[PDB]
Amino acid sequence: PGISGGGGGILDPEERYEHQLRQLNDMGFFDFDRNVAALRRSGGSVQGALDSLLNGDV
Amino acid sequence: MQIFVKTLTGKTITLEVESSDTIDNVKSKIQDKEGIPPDQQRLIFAGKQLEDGRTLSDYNIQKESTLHLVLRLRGG
Repeated sequence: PGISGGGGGILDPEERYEHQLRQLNDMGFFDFDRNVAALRRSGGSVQGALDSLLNGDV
Repeated sequence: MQIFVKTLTGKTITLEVESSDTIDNVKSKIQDKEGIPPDQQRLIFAGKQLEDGRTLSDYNIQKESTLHLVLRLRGG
């Protein structure tokens, strides 16, 4: 419990991280939902998300 | 044969190799284009982190393939 916080449309991960989402896709990760769930825990790091995607943490 | 290498920042490099070049040998070419030391960088293809002692043929790399590079210190 106690996870997440406030925000709005301008702050959703699909536009908060749109560069990193493209960089993950362009390396080979077309699973948008996994990339989002990985960037959400990595703090928006491309390689931090990539490590989670490789390990199957998403 | 040629290949391309793309940073985590978003720059695309282009290099001249053979299917018998190693991952080590590929990193060592980017040092001619940007100066990035081949012990700091790593390479990525199909999302998989590539091993230094492997070839381009080992990952079925083709001519004009669009790979990525990863610095152990980020650099951006």
